[PDB]
Amino acid sequence: MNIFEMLRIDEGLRLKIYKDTEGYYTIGIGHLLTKSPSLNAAKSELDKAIGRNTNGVITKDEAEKLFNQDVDAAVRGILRNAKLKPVYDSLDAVRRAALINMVFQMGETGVAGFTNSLRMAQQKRWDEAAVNLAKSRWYNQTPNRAKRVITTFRTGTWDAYK
Ligand SMILES: [Cl-]
Ligand SMILES: [Cl-]
Ligand SMILES: [Xe]
Repeated sequence: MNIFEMLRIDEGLRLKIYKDTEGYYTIGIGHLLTKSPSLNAAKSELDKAIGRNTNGVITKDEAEKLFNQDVDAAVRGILRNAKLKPVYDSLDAVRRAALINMVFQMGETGVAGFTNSLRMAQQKRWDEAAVNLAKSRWYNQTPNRAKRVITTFRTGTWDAYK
C-alpha cells in the first residue's frame, strides 16, 4: 500500500464531472475543479487543467495525471508549511501518508488548524490524537473515510485499508 493507492481508495475514479460530498464540481480522483455552482465554470476549469476541450469528459490517463500533480502539490504544501513540516518530519512512513491524505482532502490550511491533534501527534500520543481528530466536522461529514485515516494515524499500519 502507498499514498497513491490509499487515496485512490478514498476518492475513487470518475471520468465525468461530478459533485463531491460538499456539492462541488469535481473530476477524476478527487480533483476539485470549482466551488462555483456553474457547470460551465467547472467545464472551463477542466479544459484549463487539461489543455483541451474536454466537454467535461477525460481519459484515465488524464485523470491519473491530475492525481499525480495533486499528490505532489499536497506534499510540497506540507513541506512549505511551518506548522505542518515539523510534524511530518517527526513521523514514520505510514503515518506520513495519513497526513498527506488529510491535506489532499482538506487543504494545507484546513489541516494546519488541527493544532491540538498536531501537537499530540508530534508527542507520539496516538490514542489521544485519534480521539481529538474525531471531534471535527470532518469526521462527522465523511466518517467512514475519517475513520480509516484516523486509524492509520493511530496505529502506524495499513490495516484500515485491507
Ligand atoms: Cl490544475
Ligand atoms: Cl466517508
Ligand atoms: Xe494531525
